[PDB]
Amino acid sequence: HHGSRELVEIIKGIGIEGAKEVEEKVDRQFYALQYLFRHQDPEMFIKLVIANSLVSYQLTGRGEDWWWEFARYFSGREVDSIWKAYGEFLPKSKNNRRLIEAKLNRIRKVEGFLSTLTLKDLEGYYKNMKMLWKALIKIMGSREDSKTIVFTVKMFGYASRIAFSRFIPYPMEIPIPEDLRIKSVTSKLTQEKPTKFWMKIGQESGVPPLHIDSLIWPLLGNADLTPLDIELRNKLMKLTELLGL
Amino acid sequence: ELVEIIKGIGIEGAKEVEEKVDRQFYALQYLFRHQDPEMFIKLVIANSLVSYQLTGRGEDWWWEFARYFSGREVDSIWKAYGEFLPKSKNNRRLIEAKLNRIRKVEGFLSTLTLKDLEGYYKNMKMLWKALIKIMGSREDSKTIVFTVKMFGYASRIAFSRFIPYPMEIPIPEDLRIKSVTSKLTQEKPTKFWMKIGQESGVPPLHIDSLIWPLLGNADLTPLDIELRNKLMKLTELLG
Repeated sequence: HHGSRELVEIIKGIGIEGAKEVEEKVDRQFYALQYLFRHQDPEMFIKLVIANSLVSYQLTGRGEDWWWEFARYFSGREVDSIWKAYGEFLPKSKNNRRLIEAKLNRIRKVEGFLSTLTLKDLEGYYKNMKMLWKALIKIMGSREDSKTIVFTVKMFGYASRIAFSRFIPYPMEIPIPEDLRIKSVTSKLTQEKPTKFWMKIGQESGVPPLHIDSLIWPLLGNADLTPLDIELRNKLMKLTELLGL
Repeated sequence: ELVEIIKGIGIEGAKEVEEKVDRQFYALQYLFRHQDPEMFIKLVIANSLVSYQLTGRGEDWWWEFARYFSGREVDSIWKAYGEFLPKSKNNRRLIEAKLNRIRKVEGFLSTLTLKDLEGYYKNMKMLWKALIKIMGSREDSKTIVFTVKMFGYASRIAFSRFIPYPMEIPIPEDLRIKSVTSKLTQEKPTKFWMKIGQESGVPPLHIDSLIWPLLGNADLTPLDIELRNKLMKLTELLG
């Protein structure tokens, strides 16, 4: 379990400020959320993003397509029960129609928690994201490093920065979302568990693993980096090389 | 046939293209979150008025603008551009003339409050005429009509309300649009597309939004299936 001086260095060179640029100018899920926010109540918008995140696994389509499908469905839609809306949404969806019973059960669980929260409580959770993290681990009964829990924090942070008009960095303590592709890329580097491997990279670089996640994913896909400054693009090309793609 | 497809997409389809796919709209949504509303709109007007004879792609230019003004205090827009353009990647050409144009519009903008801007959003033909007057341009100037178009974007974001562009404002007529139009007609794009608009009920500045994603092999995956299907038939017709 060797570390990586070169990954630390490039990620440090990019910085949280670089990850923020990628998140807001490249990440297509962010843009889907920007659209829904313009067509939804702010409080409901944030809660829907939490609920959606909790069922964004074993999809029947591309993740980006799924988040756009969510954004179109809830745009201009009055939601009373989040649980009842997903009951109608998922079975008729293109991109998420497997394991609907299990996923609806998950939304049922979180729905209680969310019913207790005001918009000010959510602004509170944005200002203190480890608290949300811990509260989601509680209500869902999942591991600290559960890919779906940490992804839900990440997406909550996207929604909040849109809704609350300010950027707050993710906590260093929240691990990277370890889905199959992140395991795959990481395994080319090490046999160490990705969440542990990338926590150390994050700690040493000063860039939280949830912001590191934002740097990696465009490089795994088909990203348009032209919104970014030449210096940032150059660093991302170096990162691409160091990851072996 | 072109009329029928465009009528089918409609202003509402144009709106979704603008708001989900258009890369300038994306850039402005970014800048809006990092500026105060009144300065945001004013910056967009001034920028548009110097968005000609670029030294890069238009979309790259709008991102470069967004990046430059993100979180930036602006005391004089004219002063800010005197710093910005000479060091720019994508607009390092005809800087003296462009700075002169910003000097001219800055005087007009300085008179305007956020409420005055919202009134120009409600009367976009008044803004068009106003900019032709202060800038000394043509009615079918690409740069002037595209300035009203981007002002519309900025205003939609800042005021959270949609008002369709006026039917009278012509399409921005550059070399790319002349290429497309010449496969369809010999008439001047500005005239042809005005007629296409009256007949389809879709103002020409909204029609502009339909063509460019198609020109540029844009990703239409954000859009509803039915709209994406209408756009693919448009792509065939236009070639």
